[PDB]
Amino acid sequence: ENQKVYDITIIGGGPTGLFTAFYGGMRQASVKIIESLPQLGGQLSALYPEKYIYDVAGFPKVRAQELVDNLKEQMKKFDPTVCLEEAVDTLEKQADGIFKLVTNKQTHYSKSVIITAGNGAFQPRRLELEGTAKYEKKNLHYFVDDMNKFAGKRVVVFGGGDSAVDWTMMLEPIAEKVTIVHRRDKFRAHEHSVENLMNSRAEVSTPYVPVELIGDDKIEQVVLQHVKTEEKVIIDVDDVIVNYGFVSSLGPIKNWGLDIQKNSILVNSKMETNIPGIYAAGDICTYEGKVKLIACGFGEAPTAVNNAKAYFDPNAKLQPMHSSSMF
Amino acid sequence: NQKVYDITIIGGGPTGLFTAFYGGMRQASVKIIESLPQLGGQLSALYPEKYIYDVAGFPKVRAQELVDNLKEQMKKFDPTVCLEEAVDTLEKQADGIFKLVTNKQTHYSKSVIITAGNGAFQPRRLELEGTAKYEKKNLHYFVDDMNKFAGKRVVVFGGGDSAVDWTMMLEPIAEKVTIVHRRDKFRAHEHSVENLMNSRAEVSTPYVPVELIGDDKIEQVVLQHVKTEEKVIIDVDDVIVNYGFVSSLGPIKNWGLDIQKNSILVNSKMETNIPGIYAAGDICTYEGKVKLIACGFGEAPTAVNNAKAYFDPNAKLQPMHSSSMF
Ligand SMILES: Cc1cc2nc3c(=O)[nH]c(=O)nc-3n(C[C@H](O)[C@H](O)[C@H](O)COP(=O)(O)OP(=O)(O)OC[C@H]3O[C@@H](n4cnc5c(N)ncnc54)[C@H](O)[C@@H]3O)c2cc1C
Ligand SMILES: Cc1cc2nc3c(=O)[nH]c(=O)nc-3n(C[C@H](O)[C@H](O)[C@H](O)COP(=O)(O)OP(=O)(O)OC[C@H]3O[C@@H](n4cnc5c(N)ncnc54)[C@H](O)[C@@H]3O)c2cc1C
Ligand code: NA
Ligand code: NA
Repeated sequence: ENQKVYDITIIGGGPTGLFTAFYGGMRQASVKIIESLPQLGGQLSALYPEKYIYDVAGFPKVRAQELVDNLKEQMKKFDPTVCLEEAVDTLEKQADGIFKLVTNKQTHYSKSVIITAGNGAFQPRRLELEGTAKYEKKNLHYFVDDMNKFAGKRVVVFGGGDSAVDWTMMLEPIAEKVTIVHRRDKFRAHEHSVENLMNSRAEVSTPYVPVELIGDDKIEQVVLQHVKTEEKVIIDVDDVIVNYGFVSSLGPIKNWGLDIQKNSILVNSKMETNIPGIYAAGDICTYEGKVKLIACGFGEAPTAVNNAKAYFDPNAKLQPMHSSSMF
Repeated sequence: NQKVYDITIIGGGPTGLFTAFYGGMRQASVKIIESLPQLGGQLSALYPEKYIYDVAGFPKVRAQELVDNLKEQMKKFDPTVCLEEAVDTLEKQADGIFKLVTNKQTHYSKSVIITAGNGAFQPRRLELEGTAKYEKKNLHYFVDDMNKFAGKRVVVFGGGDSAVDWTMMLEPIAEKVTIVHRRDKFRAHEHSVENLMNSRAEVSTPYVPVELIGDDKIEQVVLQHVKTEEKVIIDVDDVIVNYGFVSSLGPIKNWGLDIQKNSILVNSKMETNIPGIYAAGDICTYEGKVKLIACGFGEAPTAVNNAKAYFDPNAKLQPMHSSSMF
């Protein structure tokens, strides 16, 4: 890329966007996936990677994350450009019909856009304390990418979920001290992971809620409050890590000039929105009879690709070659 | 039965199989009616050995193995499967129930989802003027149990992989088996042809059958060399044709449906022009429609859920997550 006009840009790397990316390869289009999170997989990877799915055609029983791995494998053949940690904010048609898409990182350009944004861009749930916002460019963390930057550091983890415990286990042998804070004594996690949390050098502050962060520019202390007694505890830290889960909402998608009803983008049977060049597929799209199912999003995706391919490549046919004759 | 089913499915291809599974997920009584004595549609009939690359979640899957997965997925709710039946008439009766007549029996249904592809599959027929009268006897297009040919004299017509395969299966079973093809080069796997030559199988090449002889059962077969036009005659107990499969819409065009270029026109609820009748898969069309197995997989639950809302108005269009049905 740089300055490069792609053919098909996909907003959303959930399962629908992954299969959209694959089928863009089947039609020889230059393909981009733009995804809000630093991982692909949408609801499947973020909100339930361990559940079994029973209604994808041809899988009597498949685990959610292994379906996403299958999908990433299937597309690996045409190597689409994946742009993680980017949330599309503005989307406009410029004077010559090309789309300009602006994220928090950069500008992208595209001949057609297939929005597969599901229930909207995923963000980690924000910490609800009025001071916090100023710390995000410093030592308040919602992701634990490069874990070794916490070697010999004092670190606190807010959250009582399965994901929160696991990040604690990962940090206890890395950090000088690690502490986990949750408002009830029962953690919402696996018995073996709680047992391993209990039996380690990680301090477990329950039933408390954080009530204050102290620091001029970097966080330096955290104030906790017992939920029953109202007594307080103070902790010195080098880094604070929030893990309250994920949230999603349409957000800026409602400012792109699209026809939207009950948080769904309206499409016709070509997966076309009201703006020539823009398509939608998967949980975010709707039409008469639409059913929010993964098998249905997998059918909408090649319809959108094949119709978009006919929109930007006037010398191409709507029907693709049999895949059994291409490899 | 006399039983009026909720969902009767015409066609046991990949689309119909998944349609049937999803009818179980919505707790409708479900029947599949299929022409062949096997499920799998185009996948099982026409290319059961090729690899498919563009079904979601399978980077590379063998066509017959995808069909086996689908049948596995379907056994969970045990739909009533009716093989070797081709639906010939389809009528809405006075009370709104659908009557379907096959070559075997009559069926009734509240709703019908046509997943018929390019039409009913039949074996490509032997093109000779007598023939048809022998089909109730010893002219064979299907072989359930190969051991019914033990110690019999058998001739096999065909030059394809399946013809060679049925011949190799008969070689230790039959007193004598002969295979007939109009060219010397068989259109079959080079290695399997080698086994044929090095076996007790007689290879009558390059010949064409030109006459079947017999009062009621076939008793002899007359062959003709393709270059010299000399003739050979062979005594037989059974004749087995293996020329492949053929398909056409046939009676589907006599059901009052809106049809365009061999496709049933549907809207986005998979509805045809007749309330109570739906279509999904290769046989249905609409603006932007693409003939792909994944698209048939997405059209299938659309048709089920919209049909569930049609025949059970006190039930919801959207079902909860699949993780709570197991
Ligand atoms: C607990 C649970 C169980 C479920 N079980 C089943 C089941 O058994 N069967 C079934 O069929 N369905 C099931 N579903 C629903 C299924 O997950 C959805 O049908 C499917 O995940 C939607 O896929 P998608 O790609 O359309 O959307 P998503 O999975 O939501 O992916 C959209 C992606 O786009 C990203 N994104 C959005 N906006 C932007 C933006 N502006 N810029 C960049 N990225 C953006 C999001 O962060 C996300 O990663 C379940 C859902 C849940 C929550
Ligand atoms: C060689 C070849 C390779 C292909 N490769 C691919 C590929 O890689 N990817 C892809 O997506 N698609 C591929 N396709 C297309 C794919 O096979 C079709 O999309 C798919 O088979 C459609 O499934 P279906 O169940 O809708 O129809 P079908 O598979 O045609 O099944 C319809 C069934 O209905 C039965 N039937 C019809 N009429 C009646 C009746 N009146 N009564 C009773 N039974 C009836 C038939 O006997 C048949 O079993 C290929 C097709 C061919 C021929
Ligand atoms: Na401990
Ligand atoms: Na079918």
